Amino acid sequence: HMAKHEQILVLDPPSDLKFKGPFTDVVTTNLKLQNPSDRKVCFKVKTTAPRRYCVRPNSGVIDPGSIVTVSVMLQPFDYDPNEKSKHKFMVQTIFAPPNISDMEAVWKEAKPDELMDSKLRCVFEM
Repeated sequence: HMAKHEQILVLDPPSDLKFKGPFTDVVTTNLKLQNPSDRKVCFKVKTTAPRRYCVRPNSGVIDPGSIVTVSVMLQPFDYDPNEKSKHKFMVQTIFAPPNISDMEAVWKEAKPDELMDSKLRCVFEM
């Protein structure tokens, strides 16, 4: 089907999440989400490799004009030249109906065409 809207949230960084080594300990990079609309927007952060990342907060609601900082923590790991990881992060969002009574209901009653997605590439720099 046809998506109802393009992504409303503004992301910083907009496309790539860079993690600088060494990776002997947890390496964290931030992702700021800003809501320029006059409506409340709910979000969920997802990844292609959950075991290698910890995200906080991984979901929430952003009020009109507000901004939230998401901490993305890459878990320590031993570099393997034989590994070819191309991890991606996704910020999935949805407008909260103005008359809805709780956040859980926003996602429970959501239709596919009401979702907005943004993808970020994870880059590991030595």
